[PDB]
Amino acid sequence: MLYRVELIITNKEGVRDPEGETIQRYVVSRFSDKIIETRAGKYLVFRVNSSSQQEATELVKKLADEMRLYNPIVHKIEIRANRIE
Amino acid sequence: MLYRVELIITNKEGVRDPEGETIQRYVVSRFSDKIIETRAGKYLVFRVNSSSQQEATELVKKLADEMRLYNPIVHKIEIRANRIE
Repeated sequence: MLYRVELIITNKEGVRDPEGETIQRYVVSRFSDKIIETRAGKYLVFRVNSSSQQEATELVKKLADEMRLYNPIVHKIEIRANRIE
Repeated sequence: MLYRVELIITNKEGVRDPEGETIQRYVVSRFSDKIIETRAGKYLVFRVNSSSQQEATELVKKLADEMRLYNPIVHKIEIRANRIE
């Protein structure tokens, strides 16, 4: 089975996000006062050979942990997956 | 009426993605041969006041275009929205 696994890495709610803060202040706020907040993060999407959706998702979380794609104390992650082909 | 609008910006399929290429080569490939590809992008999430889901998403689309959050000739964008509160 081939899975498309998405990994979204963002800052925890209580940790300052300089990119989102800056974009909101100098770009978004000027464009529209209907957009009240901007949070920024990293998006990584993987193609994964696996035996199940669980195996694919857990594999990516392990990657994120072991290979330090994020810092558990300041960042939070979200993993979404879907079978493809 | 509040909407959570996600904006994912990635490179078009035919345009080199240096981050994805590099992560795959030096980090992912080393971690697991079951992860065959990595594509990288930016993730931005906005909280938007709007009268409809359409108004909220088109507004973020306009933001992305007018304020140059991406280059349409080399980047692709995906917008997802969900009502909150």
